[PDB]
Amino acid sequence: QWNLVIGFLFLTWICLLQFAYANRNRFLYIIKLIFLWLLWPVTLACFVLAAVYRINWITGGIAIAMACLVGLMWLSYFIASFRLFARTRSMWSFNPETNILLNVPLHGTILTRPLLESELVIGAVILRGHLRIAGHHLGRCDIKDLPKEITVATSRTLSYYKLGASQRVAGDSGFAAYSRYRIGNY
Amino acid sequence: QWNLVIGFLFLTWICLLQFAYANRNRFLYIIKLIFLWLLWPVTLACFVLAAVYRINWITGGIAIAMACLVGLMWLSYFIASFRLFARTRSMWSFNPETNILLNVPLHGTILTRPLLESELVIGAVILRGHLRIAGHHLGRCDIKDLPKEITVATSRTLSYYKLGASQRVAGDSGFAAYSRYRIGNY
Amino acid sequence: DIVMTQSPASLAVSLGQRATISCKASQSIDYDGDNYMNWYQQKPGQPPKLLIYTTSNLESGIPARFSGSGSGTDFTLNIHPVEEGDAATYYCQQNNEDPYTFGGGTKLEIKRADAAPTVSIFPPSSEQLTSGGASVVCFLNNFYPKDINVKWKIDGSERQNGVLNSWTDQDSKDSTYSMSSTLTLTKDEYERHNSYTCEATHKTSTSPIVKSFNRNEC
Amino acid sequence: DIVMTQSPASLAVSLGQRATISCKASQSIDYDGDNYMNWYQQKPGQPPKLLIYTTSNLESGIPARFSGSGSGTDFTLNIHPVEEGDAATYYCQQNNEDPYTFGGGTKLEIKRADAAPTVSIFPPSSEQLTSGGASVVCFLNNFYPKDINVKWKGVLNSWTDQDSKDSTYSMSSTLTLTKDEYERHNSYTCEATHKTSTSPIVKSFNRNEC
Amino acid sequence: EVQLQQSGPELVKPGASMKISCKTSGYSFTGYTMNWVKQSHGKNLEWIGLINPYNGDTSYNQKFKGKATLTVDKSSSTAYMELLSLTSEDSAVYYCEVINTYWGQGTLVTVSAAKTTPPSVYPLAPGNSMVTLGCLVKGYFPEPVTVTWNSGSLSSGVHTFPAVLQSDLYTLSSSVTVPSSTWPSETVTCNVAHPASSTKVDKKIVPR
Amino acid sequence: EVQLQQSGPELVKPGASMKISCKTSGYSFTGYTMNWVKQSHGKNLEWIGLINPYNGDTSYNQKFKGKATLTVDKSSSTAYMELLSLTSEDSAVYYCEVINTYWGQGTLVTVSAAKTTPPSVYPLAPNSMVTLGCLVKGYFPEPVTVTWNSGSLSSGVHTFPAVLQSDLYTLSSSVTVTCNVAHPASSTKVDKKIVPR
Ligand SMILES: C[C@H]1Cn2ncc(C(=O)Nc3cccc(C#N)c3)c2C(=O)N1c1ccc(C(F)(F)c2ccccc2)cc1
Ligand SMILES: C[C@H]1Cn2ncc(C(=O)Nc3cccc(C#N)c3)c2C(=O)N1c1ccc(C(F)(F)c2ccccc2)cc1
Repeated sequence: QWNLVIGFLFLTWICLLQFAYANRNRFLYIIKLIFLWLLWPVTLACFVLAAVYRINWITGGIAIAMACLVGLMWLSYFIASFRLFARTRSMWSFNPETNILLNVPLHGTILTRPLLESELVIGAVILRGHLRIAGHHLGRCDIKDLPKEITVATSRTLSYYKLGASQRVAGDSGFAAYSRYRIGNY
Repeated sequence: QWNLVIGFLFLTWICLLQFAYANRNRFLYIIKLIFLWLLWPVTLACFVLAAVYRINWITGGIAIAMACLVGLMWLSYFIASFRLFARTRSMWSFNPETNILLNVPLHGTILTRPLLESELVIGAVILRGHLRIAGHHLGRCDIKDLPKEITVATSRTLSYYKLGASQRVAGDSGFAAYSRYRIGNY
Repeated sequence: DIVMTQSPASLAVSLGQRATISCKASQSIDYDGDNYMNWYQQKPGQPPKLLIYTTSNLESGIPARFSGSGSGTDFTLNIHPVEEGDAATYYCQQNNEDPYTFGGGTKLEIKRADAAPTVSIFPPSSEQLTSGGASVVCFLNNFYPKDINVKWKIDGSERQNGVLNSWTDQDSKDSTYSMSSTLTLTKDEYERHNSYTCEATHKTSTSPIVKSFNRNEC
Repeated sequence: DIVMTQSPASLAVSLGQRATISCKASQSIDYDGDNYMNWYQQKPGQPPKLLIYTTSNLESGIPARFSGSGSGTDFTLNIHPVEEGDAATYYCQQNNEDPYTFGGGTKLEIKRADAAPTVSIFPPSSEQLTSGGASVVCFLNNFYPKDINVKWKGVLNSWTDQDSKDSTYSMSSTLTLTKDEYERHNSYTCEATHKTSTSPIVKSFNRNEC
Repeated sequence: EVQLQQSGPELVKPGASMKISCKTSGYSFTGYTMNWVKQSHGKNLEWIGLINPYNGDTSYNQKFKGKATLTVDKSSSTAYMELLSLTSEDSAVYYCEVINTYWGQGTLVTVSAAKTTPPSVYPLAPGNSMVTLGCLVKGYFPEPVTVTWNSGSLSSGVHTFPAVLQSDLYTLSSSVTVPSSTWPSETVTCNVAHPASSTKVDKKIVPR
Repeated sequence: EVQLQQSGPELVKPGASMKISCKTSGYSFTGYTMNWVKQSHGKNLEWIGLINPYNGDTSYNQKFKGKATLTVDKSSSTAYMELLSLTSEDSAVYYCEVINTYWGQGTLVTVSAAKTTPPSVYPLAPNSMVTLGCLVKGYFPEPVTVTWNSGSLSSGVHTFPAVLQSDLYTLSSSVTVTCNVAHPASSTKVDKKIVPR
């Protein structure tokens, strides 16, 4: 039967699962988030198209349950993201990865990035004058760091983080940590 | 045409690309590494059987150049792993992600983990008595941890890391950093 | 509605000894698995100073003689090597809910050896002669403990009407006190008296210290 | 072949003044985009003590008076508020390549106001007299500078290292000879010439002083 | 070096309103939270609210709502808490803070329907190698009055006693101690600086 | 809390072999790399090599290849650097260290051919201060420890470096009383007392 194009899709599985780590270039991260977002409705439409064209009755076996589940699990996450956007109008709340945001007050501007999980201690490494707090490339900085950053969820829980202690390594590199000190419920 | 099974394949692009990273669960990480390793043999055989069955001449236009590429790359990425195993015999060098290892001398034994990149400064957080150095869950430890660790490449490189300074947070949490101090070429 | 009650109202500790303050929570200030609690020190004439910001984690630049501890609803602050430079008031805050409630406060007093009050008396200045009222002032400097009585004697007997008193706060170097006593009276009453005396009786030294002067001491 | 040359042979600084040591590499100790350099201190009768372990970031427990710097092939160690307890020898090491080479050494002496020795004499003892020899001893304590002259009116001299509490030098002189030659003289004299005075300080004894 | 500078002591008639300033320096104005605290009737503290300079987002407590209003001016980096419908129980000291570590100087607010009376300064003369002399400030309103001694004459050994409210008037006294070898050999002067009346008296002590 | 204790001074004949111990304590013996360093002829330092206590993995510098062989004994947590075919050029002090911060104490090695003669201890005896002396003469090999009143009078002891003269070291001490002399590699412990004259 058909073996070429179906095999070629397996090569994409090595493009993924190996390059999903991409957090160095911001453009790559944005393109990956966009790909993960626009792929959510595409996979639903194909399931419904397979379900409507009744063949061998398998379209009503698992092909109607699959589409229904992938729709009911999409609606809830979209409304949760809408709630997070309503709390903080940051436009990052519609990412398909997580519903926790991190705000970092750099020089004159505030940078918002998605956060996988909110914890008590957050690290910061400034290798060769290139700040990277939570694995996120935040730009170019030095040891002049901001002594207060913020983590925003949607169900209350505005967490304020304070600069613990910063050390300098090898001239221009460094390390620092932020520890939580205040919680404010919406 | 065929819509059900191929659409069901698009669901795997959300299970992967979203859950594929250096997650805390070591069993899941080993499972992901095993899946990544088992992937490569398939594409060779699949392309072999897609090119031998000459149909519409497409089996020679692209089914042999891509197969040759994916066959010649596997040999290099296998011989490099065998060289790294020759340097250090730890069985972790065969992972298809990276050829850099991190050795951490915990209580009694030594723990080896893959390392994406060797850097000058390495952080560590001990949230709620759960050590995690480079994003890898190393088990349960305290603030009284090891003052020397190593990073092993294969290109005649062994880097020694020395404990810079450790701080305690909220009773049983804390953070620490390691800075490189010696390089030894094999 | 999480009113916090620290109930040492005042506390006396000698040099070197250890002092503890026992601010306690109301119900459940332990959210997210950790207890948030701030400890403040405030000296007269200055804004509060942060010492410890989550039950622990003494602030940068603060000497390690301060230690915070506790859990559940009971929290404590400890100063083990009590020096002479800390005679402030200490507060506790929760940092957990919408009303960030403070504690009542606990004034830390330093115990020391006794001393005798240096006594001085002053006559009414010639500038206020035209004003029509006279004010005689008595100063008692560098004494301990705080409690001390002062009597204003006129024409032999005593006077207890129109006398005002003021104490300073405990010193930051000698841990001793000062006091000012003012007797203010209309000049008509000043005409009909000749001898004025300020006597200071301390807890010790049963014989009071007397300083007196006449009207004709010009 | 990465021989490393710190060539201030010796230093003499006063209290509070800046102290500088200028170890320099050979060609290319700059691997991985950064320079690795350890600075060591060694006092007499003790193993070396690490101060700075990568061109910077001094080791924990070390006073901040020591600072390391440099790049390329030029590296420097600075001690700004020179105390009286820093009279050791300082070394530089690379920590970069297959052999890890050390420096040469730089003995740091601290300058102090002048002083005069306290000369003392010691005659031979009967225990050595019965054996068949004699050895007269002269002791000089707490003088400065080290360069002083001692004369006897077959000698061996020994110098103490600079003290770590008051920064002075002591000295011992011994004159050993057969007892028969010891019986040929009656008066012995130990004289010391120092730059602090214009005339020698003389301590003499005689065989009748017993 | 984060620094916060407040407006200064003010007297407000009952029923009026007041605006307090917390001008900041040493950091980018947007990024912190600028809590406001009130210390009243001695040594008990209360929390008023907070506000995010980047974009609004004020937050009060259920006790000071409708009484305090916080604004922000990003151009000049100032905060503008304002009180409304002031009464007798609204006199306190108001602080502004950022990360609970950097505080303002404080702002005494006096809410009373009374006149502003300038102080009257009188000297004291003594009419062992240690002699004390001072000056008495009487009949002034309202707090505060800053008293010093010749701006450098024996900065140590000075004792200023807290004022006592005596029939809608204040009385304070300051004393200094000098060796017997400097008086009357040198000149010692005490000066008061009442801000609420915009005056600076300067009277020296003569012997008698 | 990391501590390393070496073996002690030894005198060996030329052409023989030698073994040195670096017993460690205060940490988990496996994990640190255990460098070895040699300081000779005064104040110049060298490098011998390193060994991984986990699984062999020794690395020397070519100058000392075939001269030293690093060994490890896991059971007692000891390191066993050993020298072969010794020569008079091998008299030095050998240190063992881990992370360039924790060093040993030093092992003085004397390579020659002479008997370990015992020292001869003599007293010395003769104002605002009084100075009293003690002399040690004619011993071999180094070192020897001189103490006053068993650790007392530690406020003015001035010991002097031993000077070689016809293969017999000599030193002196002064205090400003008992002179206790301890010679390790001769089983000699001589004590003397000073008397007024
Ligand atoms: C785990 C959870 C974490 N998580 N937090 C927040 C969100 C979220 O906001 N998702 C989202 C999705 C799409 C559009 C938007 C917007 N705007 C937002 C998510 C999320 O997507 N999660 C999630 C769930 C399931 C899966 C699955 F791949 F495993 C899967 C797929 C289909 C059927 C069953 C299982 C993979 C990931
Ligand atoms: C980039 C590089 C980093 N990298 N470091 C080390 C290794 C490695 O040891 N790989 C390996 C692979 C398999 C078996 C073994 C063993 N034993 C070892 C690797 C590696 O695999 N890399 C790598 C290359 C290509 C891809 C691709 F997915 F993009 C891809 C796939 C097929 C055709 C073309 C492109 C994804 C990743």
